[PDB]
Amino acid sequence: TTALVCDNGSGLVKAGFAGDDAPRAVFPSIVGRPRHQGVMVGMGQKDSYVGDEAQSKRGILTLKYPIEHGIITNWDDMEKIWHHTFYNELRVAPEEHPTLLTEAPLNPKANREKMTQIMFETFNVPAMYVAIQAVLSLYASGRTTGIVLDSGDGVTHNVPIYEGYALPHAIMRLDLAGRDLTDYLMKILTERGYSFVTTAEREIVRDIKEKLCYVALDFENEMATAASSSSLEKSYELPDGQVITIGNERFRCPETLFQPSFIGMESAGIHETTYNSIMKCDIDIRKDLYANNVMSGGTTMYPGIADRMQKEITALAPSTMKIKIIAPPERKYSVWIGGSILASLSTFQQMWITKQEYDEAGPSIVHRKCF
Amino acid sequence: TTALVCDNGSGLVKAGFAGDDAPRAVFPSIVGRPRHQGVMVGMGQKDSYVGDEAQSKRGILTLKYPIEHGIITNWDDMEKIWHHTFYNELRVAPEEHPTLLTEAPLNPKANREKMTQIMFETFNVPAMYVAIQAVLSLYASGRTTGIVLDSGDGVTHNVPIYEGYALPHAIMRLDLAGRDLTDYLMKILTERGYSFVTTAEREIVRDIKEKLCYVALDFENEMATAASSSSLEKSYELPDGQVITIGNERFRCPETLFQPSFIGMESAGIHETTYNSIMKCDIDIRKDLYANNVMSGGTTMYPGIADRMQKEITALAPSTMKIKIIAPPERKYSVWIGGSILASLSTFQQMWITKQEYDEAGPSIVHRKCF
Amino acid sequence: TTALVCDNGSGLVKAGFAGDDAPRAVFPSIVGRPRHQGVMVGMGQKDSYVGDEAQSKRGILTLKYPIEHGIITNWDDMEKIWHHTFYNELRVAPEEHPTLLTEAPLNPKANREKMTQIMFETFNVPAMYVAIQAVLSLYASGRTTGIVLDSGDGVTHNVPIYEGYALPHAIMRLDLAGRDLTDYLMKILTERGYSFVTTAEREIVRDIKEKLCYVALDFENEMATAASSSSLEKSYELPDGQVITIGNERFRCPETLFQPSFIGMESAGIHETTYNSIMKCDIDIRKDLYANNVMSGGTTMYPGIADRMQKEITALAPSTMKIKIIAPPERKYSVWIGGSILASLSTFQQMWITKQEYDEAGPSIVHRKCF
Amino acid sequence: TTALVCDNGSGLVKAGFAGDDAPRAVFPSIVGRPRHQGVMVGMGQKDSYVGDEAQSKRGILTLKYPIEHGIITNWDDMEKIWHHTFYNELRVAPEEHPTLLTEAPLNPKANREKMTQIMFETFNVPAMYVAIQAVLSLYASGRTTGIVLDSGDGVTHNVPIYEGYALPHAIMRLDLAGRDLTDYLMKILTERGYSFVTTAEREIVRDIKEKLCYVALDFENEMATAASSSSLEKSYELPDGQVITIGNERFRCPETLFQPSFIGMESAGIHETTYNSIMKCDIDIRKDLYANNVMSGGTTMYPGIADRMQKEITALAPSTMKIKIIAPPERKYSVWIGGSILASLSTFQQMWITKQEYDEAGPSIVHRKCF
Amino acid sequence: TTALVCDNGSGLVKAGFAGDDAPRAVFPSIVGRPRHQGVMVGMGQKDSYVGDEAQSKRGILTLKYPIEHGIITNWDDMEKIWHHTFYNELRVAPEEHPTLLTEAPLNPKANREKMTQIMFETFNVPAMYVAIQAVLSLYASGRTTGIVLDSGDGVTHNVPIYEGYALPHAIMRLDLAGRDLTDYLMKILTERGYSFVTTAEREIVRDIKEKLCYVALDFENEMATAASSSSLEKSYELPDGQVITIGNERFRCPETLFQPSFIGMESAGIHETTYNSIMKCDIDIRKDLYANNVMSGGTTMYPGIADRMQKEITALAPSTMKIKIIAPPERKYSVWIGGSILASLSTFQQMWITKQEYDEAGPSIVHRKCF
Amino acid sequence: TNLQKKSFTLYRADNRSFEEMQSKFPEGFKAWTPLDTKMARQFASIFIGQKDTSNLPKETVKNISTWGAKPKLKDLSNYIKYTKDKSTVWVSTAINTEAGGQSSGAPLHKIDMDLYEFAIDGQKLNPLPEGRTKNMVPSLLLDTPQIETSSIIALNHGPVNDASISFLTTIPLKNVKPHKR
Ligand SMILES: NC(=O)c1cccnc1
Ligand SMILES: [Mg+2]
Ligand SMILES: [Mg+2]
Ligand SMILES: [Mg+2]
Repeated sequence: TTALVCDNGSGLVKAGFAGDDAPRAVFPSIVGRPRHQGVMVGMGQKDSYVGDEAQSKRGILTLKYPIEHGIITNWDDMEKIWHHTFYNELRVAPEEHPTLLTEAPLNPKANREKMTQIMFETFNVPAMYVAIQAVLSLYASGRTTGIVLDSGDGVTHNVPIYEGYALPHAIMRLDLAGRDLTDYLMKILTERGYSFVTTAEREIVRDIKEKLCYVALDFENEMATAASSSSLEKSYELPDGQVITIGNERFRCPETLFQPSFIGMESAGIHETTYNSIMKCDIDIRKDLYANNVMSGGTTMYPGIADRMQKEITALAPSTMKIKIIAPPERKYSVWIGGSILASLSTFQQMWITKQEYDEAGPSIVHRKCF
Repeated sequence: TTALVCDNGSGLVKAGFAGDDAPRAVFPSIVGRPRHQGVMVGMGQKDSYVGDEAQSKRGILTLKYPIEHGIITNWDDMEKIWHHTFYNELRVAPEEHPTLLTEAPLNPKANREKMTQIMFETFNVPAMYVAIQAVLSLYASGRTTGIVLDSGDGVTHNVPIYEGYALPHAIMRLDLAGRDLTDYLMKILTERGYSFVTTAEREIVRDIKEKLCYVALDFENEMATAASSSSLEKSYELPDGQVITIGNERFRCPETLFQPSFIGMESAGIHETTYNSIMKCDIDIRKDLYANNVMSGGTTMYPGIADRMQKEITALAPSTMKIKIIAPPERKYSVWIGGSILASLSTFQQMWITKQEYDEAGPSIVHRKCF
Repeated sequence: TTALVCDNGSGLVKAGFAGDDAPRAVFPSIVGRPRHQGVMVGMGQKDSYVGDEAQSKRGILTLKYPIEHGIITNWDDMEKIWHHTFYNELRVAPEEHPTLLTEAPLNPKANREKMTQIMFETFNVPAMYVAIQAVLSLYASGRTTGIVLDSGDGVTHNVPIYEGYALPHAIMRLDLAGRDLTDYLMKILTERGYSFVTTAEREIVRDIKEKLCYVALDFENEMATAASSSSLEKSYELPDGQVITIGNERFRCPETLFQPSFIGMESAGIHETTYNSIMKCDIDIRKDLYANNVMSGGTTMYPGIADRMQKEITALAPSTMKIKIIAPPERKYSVWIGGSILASLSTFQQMWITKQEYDEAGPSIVHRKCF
Repeated sequence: TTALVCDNGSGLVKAGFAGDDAPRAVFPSIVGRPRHQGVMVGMGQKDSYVGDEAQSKRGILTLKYPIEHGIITNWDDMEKIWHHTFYNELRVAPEEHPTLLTEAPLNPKANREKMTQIMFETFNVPAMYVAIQAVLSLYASGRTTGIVLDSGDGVTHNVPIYEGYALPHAIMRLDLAGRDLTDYLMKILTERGYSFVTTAEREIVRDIKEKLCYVALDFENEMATAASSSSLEKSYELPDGQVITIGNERFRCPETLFQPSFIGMESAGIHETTYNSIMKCDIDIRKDLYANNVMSGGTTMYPGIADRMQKEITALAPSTMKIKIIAPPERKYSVWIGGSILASLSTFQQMWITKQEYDEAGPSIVHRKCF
Repeated sequence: TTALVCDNGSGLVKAGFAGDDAPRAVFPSIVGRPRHQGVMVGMGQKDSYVGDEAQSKRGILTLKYPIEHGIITNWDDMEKIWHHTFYNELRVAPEEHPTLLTEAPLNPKANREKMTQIMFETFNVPAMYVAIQAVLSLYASGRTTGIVLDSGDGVTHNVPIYEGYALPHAIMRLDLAGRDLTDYLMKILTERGYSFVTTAEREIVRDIKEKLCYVALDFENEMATAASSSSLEKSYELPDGQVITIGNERFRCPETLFQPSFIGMESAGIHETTYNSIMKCDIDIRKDLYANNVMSGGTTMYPGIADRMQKEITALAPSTMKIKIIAPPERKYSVWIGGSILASLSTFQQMWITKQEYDEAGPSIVHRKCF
Repeated sequence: TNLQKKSFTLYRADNRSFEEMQSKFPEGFKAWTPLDTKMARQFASIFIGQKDTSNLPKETVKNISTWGAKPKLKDLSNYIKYTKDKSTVWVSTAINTEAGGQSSGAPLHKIDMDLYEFAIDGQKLNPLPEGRTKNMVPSLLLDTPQIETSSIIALNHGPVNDASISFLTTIPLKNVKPHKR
């Protein structure tokens, strides 16, 4: 009777049972196949590897992401991810329970049609529902009027909601994400002159990004100090025991979020978009949303980013008005946690769409449930 | 059904029955004919003598090796060895049983075609298989991962293997081998002033080389000590009862392996190539290969060789990382022993290339099966 | 002595001599400055680019419109537009002639204050007149009782006039325009899933809008037919040779003007406002305006728009009375055409305000002449 | 007064005077020191030999390149190269003239710091400029919009340029170069079975590659034909008068550039990168870059490469769009030729950075001007 | 001040002053003691007789050489030769001058240690240098790249030298010499049946060899012609007035050098070794050594030997490459002539090792200075 | 005609560091996709025969399908040695701290066991008071004098010294202690 909560993420994929408060599994959403023949008899090699296996065997292997931004390009590998997820990770059979699936706030209808068809036909689930990530994130703090900012491995997007109403005209999208920071960070490490190329090296870069890097409180004064002072520099050790040193790059990466012009992206730094989406609100609401503002997803995890957001929007000064940020801890999990709570509610027993009803209606009704 | 295992080695040839764990015969792979007429009537002399026959008649005789490095140079004399092997030592007919043959990791395609063609047409065998010598060695240590190091009577070569995949590009070959160490040993004994010339005299030296000689833990301090102290000195007695004395020379031989420049060879000392082959690997695997390292073949048998190797790679210090060496006993036999295990395995019943299939395909299919 | 005729448009700017019947130049009202450093020596790059050159260089550049709805936001760049117009486009010097300048029917006094001040101080004109587009539009057919509709890139507005007397209270303005249709068209293009973002793509959007799109006579029946049938669809190819296909969107765009609630705009659909402006007249004057009512400007270009306007106000049925629209060709040019005809007339010699009189009076005398 | 134009290349180094149209000297960038004691009295042997002298004495010697892709590892030998270049090749004193220096498009700052510091302190030059190879190549044909492909002895890299603006983000680098092709050709000739080891043989290999080898127009048909017919084979004679014959290798080598997977390199074949780099541009420019395409550097010299490049990128078919290749003669010199033309231009009198200004500023001003 | 140059030879001993171009003394390297009583009272008979004196008394005497092949066997009697040389042969006192001494290219350390010790302690010379015959021979034509062949009464050896660098590994030695030809000619003359026994007759053999004997261009055609015709035969008259005739014997001796197997020796004929030493050279230099090749010493004196050398190396055909021989007249003297020329040079003032340094260092420095 | 038991000491080096391993596992060390003890007894029984049924993860069914002929023990030993991914259904153990794996920084854990040991012709399991573990045939180890108890099934293959043992059955903390790296 416990429904199932399942997440689609350009970096990480999360699967849940109703009443859990921590995700039962999280693993890198990666599918890999072997670059070389293999030679020892009876080794029993697989066709392909997924999740942690691909990290363990990483050197011999070539790596794909089945996701782009919010697009998907390789439906069978995506299916193999789900297959591995349920059978090995959850060890629960899929027919037992209805299923819940998540999408970024603006994505082309064909993806949801594919997911619907596949979920009913392959896994014989009783019923299926599709849900919009900003709302589930908002449930993490439940405020009945909310403005939401999300930035994940592949998308940054905005939705203001008031009294439970979103405003379609206010929907704003920016495709700046961790992938861009990783490419930029490869170019800045090229400044010192270490080699990094091919996906295996790309994952080591991602680890360094997550451990060492941090936001500047002012780019210009901090970098001027760093030009004089060693104290900023940090040193780090590769799996090969080769050792690395970092300077201006440590702050220089997050600065991208505040100035896309560093990467030639053009849609303004994230605060400027946030302010513009508020500007598309009615003249009354603006104050009410400056008062409280909500942030989610792995890119936000960095230390101090809210402080710079606050100072920048204060300097933008939409008015002489108080400014605040809601940046709760453990933020990355929150989208799943919220999905679990809302999945618990009684009304979803209204919302679960049966296979029989899907056959009666066809797919289009499944889109019709919302935007 | 009991396969038969037969080996080609620039110095010694070993013969086995599948499922044995020790070879029934070992003999020098040498072909010999008498240097003088012979005079007693009816003595019933053969045309030629091969293997063990050559030691008894050694003074009267002239000697060829049919093997050079990784090449066969004299197909009719080479053929004479195989002929002698089955009938006299094993006394088994070739059609009865399948046969197993071994090759160095990189050799021009023409050698395998002749070996293949001769085995079917001359010996009418039911089946024949060809296998790559570095790989079989790993079976005798039986670990999932390990860099293989081989140095035999005629070739030195490297192959890293990880989790059952070889990496064709990291394979390295060096033409430094027991023959050159023996030629070098002739010149240092020339310092004392004994005459040694022609192959028969050349082989007597090899016994001294195999018995007395040993590796120095430091070349410079040991040689300075040996100049002062007699205790290193050793004295030795020939089959003619003439007696021989040795000083600094006892260590000077192994030093060749670490500094080819003493002999004017240039391709670096074996650790430096070994280090280079790991460095030519991907940045992840490097840690895992320091973890396990495998040595094989008669040249490795010398005392203390492993100790000097460790200090060299430690001195290269690819990192502050643990380094270890696996130098198991019976190292010389290990290359044959692995062949016995592999012949037993079930899966080979797929791999055996039939005479009928070879007649259908022709030769070209036999190389394509591997490198 | 030949005066000069000048037009202000958020998209296009038109410059004229009295007695032409087609404007000598029209170009997109756009100003651009370079986004990138530049590297080639001697390239002699400008500070900035304007009009068609900016369309030619569109990719390298970031783009502004200096006018909004009826407001100027960057007086020096606006001046640079005029500067380019007089010297390059017209090749006539401005001091030579009196000048005619245009404002939308309700805009804050400061715009006329600036145009007056700048035109006198910078261009040293002999005398000046300022003229209001609704009246000039009405002159296109000279009918003595009229209500008029124009809609351009930034504003849509209506004016009834009777027998040469304006009704100050009946003038109505609505800021719903092609820019908003452009935003709607971008969101519907996201429905199919093509990416379109940033100004360079935005101009392609405007072109696609002008060619492909057309009006539905009823939205519900049209959409029910289009959901079934491909036959409506048309396919079109970008400057990149990438290719695009369009469906329901083709009718779906124009319909927005009649139901602003689709975009979260709130002010009622435009026909209802036109009728509302009619309602404060007497039932006879109302009658005479229902019998004939005149429409102009690029929004009118759509196919079938007269049919939908007629049927919508007919269903509104202010009475059982005939209603008609006069939408003659070259309709877009008509505001200028009227300006030229009226510029020819004798009476204008009264209307020209001399520079000397402006210096004596200041601007307010220039305001006093009208609204 | 005649400034100087000087080139750094992993294979060849070129030195020029402004207004020349052919480089006055070009020689292999090689430094060598003796492997043996030397024995003849009074022979007056040098420490080292450089360029052609090192080629003449090639057999006795062991050889280094002081360059790695785009990196210097041995500053004193590189300095010895420059010393020989100025005094011997040009026979002009260095203080006389300002100086022009070249770098691959992305290399660690330390190279420009050393070149600046050393050139000022050792050669006491009046003024200096540093220049980026893609731009100088483009000047060779002067087209104001160009996309450029270069592959030299040590690096392959791409730069799109439009109307004189570079786009720093679209720049792509690939570390596949002639050195790797030479290693691959050594392994395949070992496949046939000729011996090749040690650097002296390596230069003979490079010669053989330059003469015999050519690109295949289709790999599969060519190799299937070569398997049948002897007629493809060609024979060539070494300095030793030993003679060599080549078969499949002739096409099999260049194929590496289109399939790095043959050598285990992974970053895709160069056409796929070129296409990706255009795709990473804005949607307008793409047509214009398919419109014009420019090739430079020794790797392009191969016969037929333009035809295969054209058909492969056409086969990607970003659209039904025209595709073109600019393969002008004297392509190798073009990187120098452009430097000479640009050195002639008047504007450089601004660009020359004086030694005095460098002492005032320190190094950072010389870097700040660009990457 | 004129130093002295002195040579040690199993057959001939040569003593020289710098600047001579012909040796001041040459005498048979022979020491003799009486085999019989002697009868006249007071005759004051010596212990021993040497050189021509020993030839004069040859009949009464039994004969020793104090050297073999390289090796001294009787240091006190050898000293007696030197003592006789200094006082009697040159009539100059030995202490007067520094001294130059010659050794075959590979001989046991004890010879140089004893010669150094004895010459310094007994004759108290001021300074000393020791020199290696291949090098001195090369000076005879001064060519900077050379391969050298010497064959004397007790040793035959080869050295390639290029541009003043020795190649320690390519040095090859063969102990096949004129004494062995003397034994061979003694056995075939015993076949015909003349008596030849005891050293005096051996000296007669040496004389007969020098006058009568000559080289065959092919042994088989020579033997077929000589078997038919007497005309080959030549006749010679002994000191006993006995008279001698020679047939096949005339050619059969020199032919032995091309086929040692005639005497049952195995180490190949000397040309075959020279060729082997070339093949043991680096692959580049080999052409240049075919380009220049140098022959010296009494075995070369034979008529026609260069032609047979040419045909042998051509038939080996290392390539279709030019081969040449330098066979200058007065070849026998050349090793001394070169020693005198090199002795004149200024730089030698470095090379002379003083007696004082010998006392400080001990002997080992004298070996250490070179091979 | 005898019962005797012999006792063996074993090391594991594992990223489940002892304090965490013992915290998360109440149940000690286990395979990724473990069989039932009942199924593992069936699997071990297949080497005798009675192979007419399969109930276990299909990948292993493919492996046993490969080994159609009787002497399954060799191919089983090889397959368990080289296969290494999550699919594996066993745990593998090293006697000498020389483990062919991370073997560094990994802590080491020490386990003690008492067992009966067997060498197999293909149809019987036969007493080995002398252990015969130098000859490079495999060896098979059982908790009890017959297959039924199936509480541990473990086999030993390799050289005498560099020997390795692998288990189709849970190794609980009850057996296991922290040990000296
Ligand atoms: N972690 C270990 O001790 C180990 C032993 C044998 C095989 N695999 C792992
Ligand atoms: Mg308008
Ligand atoms: Mg170059
Ligand atoms: Mg001599």
